[PDB]
Amino acid sequence: SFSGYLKLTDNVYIKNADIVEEAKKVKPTVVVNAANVYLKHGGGVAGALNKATNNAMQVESDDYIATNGPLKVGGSCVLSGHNLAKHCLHVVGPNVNKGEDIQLLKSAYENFNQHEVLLAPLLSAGIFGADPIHSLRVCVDTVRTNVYLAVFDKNLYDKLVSSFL
Ligand SMILES: COc1ccc(NC(=O)Nc2cccs2)cn1
Repeated sequence: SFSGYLKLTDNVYIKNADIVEEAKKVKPTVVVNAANVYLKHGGGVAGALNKATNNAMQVESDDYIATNGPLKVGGSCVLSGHNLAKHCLHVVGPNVNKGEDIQLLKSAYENFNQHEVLLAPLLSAGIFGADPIHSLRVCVDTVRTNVYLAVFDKNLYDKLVSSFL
């Protein structure tokens, strides 16, 4: 199972790790993707998870979008986890760099509550432009299910742990 995670709360754990490498090792039931509404997995966690699936995630996502249209900011969809997980929960956190509403971050994390356990990144952090300390705070105050957070950046990981209230 998940190893080397620091316990933050009863249900939130954190580790300085590459979510692609964590997913290939654990093969969790659910890996969360930091998706956009179009499921265009270009960069950040999305680009990395998609590249690990040899673009199979993007092919499946384009078929999903062709059928269903775009997701909502704060929304999600469950697709295959390919070689990474049983399922991938594609969750759209607000992208502050695209001028999206930061209040939608709590709605985005609510999607995690539909799954007992998840391997996940911090939503809206990194290239999405939100403050990762705020994202972790919203995560621990919103998610009630077991969430194993993988934070790629070591310095950010240390900052998150040392400032956690
Ligand atoms: C948040 O941005 C990222 C970017 C990259 C990553 N992981 C990777 O790229 N992993 C790779 C495995 C093998 C070859 S490259 C995670 N997070």
